[PDB]
Amino acid sequence: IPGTPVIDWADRNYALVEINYEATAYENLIKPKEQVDVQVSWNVWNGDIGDIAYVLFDEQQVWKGDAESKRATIKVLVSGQFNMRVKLCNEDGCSVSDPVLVKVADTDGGHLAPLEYTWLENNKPGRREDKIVAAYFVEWGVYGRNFPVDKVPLPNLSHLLYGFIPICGGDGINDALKTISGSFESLQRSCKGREDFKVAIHDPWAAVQKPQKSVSAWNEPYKGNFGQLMAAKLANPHLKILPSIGGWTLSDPFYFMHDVEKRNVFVDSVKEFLQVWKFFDGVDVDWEFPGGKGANPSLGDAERDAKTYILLLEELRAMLDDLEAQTGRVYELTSAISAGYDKIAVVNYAEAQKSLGKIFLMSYDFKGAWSNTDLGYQTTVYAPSWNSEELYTTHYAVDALLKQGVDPNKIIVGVAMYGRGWTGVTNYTNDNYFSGTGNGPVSGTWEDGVVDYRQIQKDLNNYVYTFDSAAQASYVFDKSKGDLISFDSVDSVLGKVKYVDRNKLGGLFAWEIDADNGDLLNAINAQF
Ligand SMILES: CC(=S)N[C@H]1[C@H](O[C@@H]2[C@H](O)[C@H]3N[C@@H](C)S[C@H]3O[C@@H]2CO)O[C@H](CO)[C@@H](O)[C@@H]1O
Ligand SMILES: CC(=O)N[C@@H]1[C@@H](O)[C@H](O)[C@@H](CO)O[C@H]1O
Ligand SMILES: CC(=O)N[C@@H]1[C@@H](O)[C@H](O)[C@@H](CO)O[C@H]1O
Ligand SMILES: CC(=O)N[C@@H]1[C@@H](O)[C@H](O)[C@@H](CO)O[C@H]1O
Ligand SMILES: [Cl-]
Repeated sequence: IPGTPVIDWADRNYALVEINYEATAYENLIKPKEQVDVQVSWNVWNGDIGDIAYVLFDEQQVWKGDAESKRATIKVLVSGQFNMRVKLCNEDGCSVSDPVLVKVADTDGGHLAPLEYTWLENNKPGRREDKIVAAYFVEWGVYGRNFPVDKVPLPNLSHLLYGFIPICGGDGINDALKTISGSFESLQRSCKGREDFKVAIHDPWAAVQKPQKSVSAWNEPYKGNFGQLMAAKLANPHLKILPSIGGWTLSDPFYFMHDVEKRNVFVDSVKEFLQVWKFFDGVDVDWEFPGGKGANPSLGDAERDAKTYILLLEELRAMLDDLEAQTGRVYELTSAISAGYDKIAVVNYAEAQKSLGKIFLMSYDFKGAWSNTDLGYQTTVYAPSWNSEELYTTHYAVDALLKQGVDPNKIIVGVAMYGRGWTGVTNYTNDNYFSGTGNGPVSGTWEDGVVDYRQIQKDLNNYVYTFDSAAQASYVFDKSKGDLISFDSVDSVLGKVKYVDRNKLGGLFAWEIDADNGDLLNAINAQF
């Protein structure tokens, strides 16, 4: 037999998409690869080098050539781990080297181990399987909120909506980000060298760079939120993850997509974003809002956005159909819309529903601390008891879609895992505190005027709970400091379940998943 081969030592951790953990811009953050080249070299002891040389990736041939070269380069196209051996053969016999393990990494998670969700707080099995149970995961939730992916109750979720995927752009294209200090500049340095109207990542640190659970290794190819979501889909194979493009602050570049086809600069970037990051399962368009009303009041055009919103979905659906035939997968195209009738009337969803698979009806933020005069329910199914035709309700918004011809199976009702409130509510009659006028926003968890549902339960004995069984809404009041907060309790959410049940609505989605302590998500998945 030929000499025993000894594979020389080298790093055999390969990645089909390299990640530069020192970069800030998106174009220098990632390095997608056509292929990866597994290199192997060896030396020969105990005899000659043999006549022919083989390389084995499971005791099955993957390479052959000259044994004099003592080197082999193997093209690998798919991720995975395998043992590589060098097998020198000749007329006598064959010698087999000691195996080494090679790792080929890719965003499909083939190199990762399942990241199972350990049940925290009050979350308990199981999941509502015949209805859509979605939730929004915030990208910035790993900082002060301290809520990484390993805390997300994925076993009780059918969709995990990652918000938000930004659109590159400077002055005039993302002025809404200037409302938040440092948020606009973070997008500029993330789009360095990348020019406008292309998708990117707002913060590459928390997304793919920040060390987290099950992705804390020093040579970890993918960390952050993206790395955990790869391993999470293995522990939760039912789970489907969608990238949310836009949001409240990142919706400004949508208004400009009436032009030539910066849409293509958008869509073609979306098509590469989904094959670079394979753990996503479609696209979610969160244009807020078609026809103005957004974070930037300067933008808006009634029947320009109404057609642009249609053309955007038609071309995205056609682009996803190409991915479906090229990858063999199914890709979804969803969109979150406002629950305001004055805003639903702008877009004709009878035409949009043939490109959208589901519609996330944002049935919240009806009332807020932005107006001390217009006090009311932030989220509710029906009209309040003290005002029996508020048109900003979940019921009126659902019927508004139905009148247009929207299928009820495609309608997803929004659950608010938080609460907006006012402080120092004064000048009111009776014991109804919504007829009065507040004096400023209530003290909030992370932002004043908004309180997470979890903190509401902690401070529950500082308020007086009240459920409006006519409107299917809840609120709390504290006469000491005049704190009146409207939110979604277990009662109101359970009322939303039956409104979804045999009005034949698709399901429920919530914002945001980190603010729940297990009560709200369990009520969504209640089997009746
Ligand atoms: C108090 C909070 S959480 N405000 C964040 C805000 O608005 C979100 C969200 O962007 C908007 N899009 C749908 C998915 S839900 C709908 O309402 C939510 C809260 O009202 O979004 C911006 C970023 O766009 C955050 O900076 C705010 O903290
Ligand atoms: C970046 C890295 O992890 N490099 C190598 C790895 O390829 C190898 O599998 C391991 C043990 O052989 O030793 C590491 O130093
Ligand atoms: C990307 C991921 O994590 N898992 C996908 C899965 O969603 C898909 O159904 C399947 C079909 O090819 O391919 C896997 O790689
Ligand atoms: C400064 C501020 O809080 N603005 C809020 C925003 O947070 C919220 O997402 C949106 C809902 O439509 O309503 C705006 O008025
Ligand atoms: Cl390579």
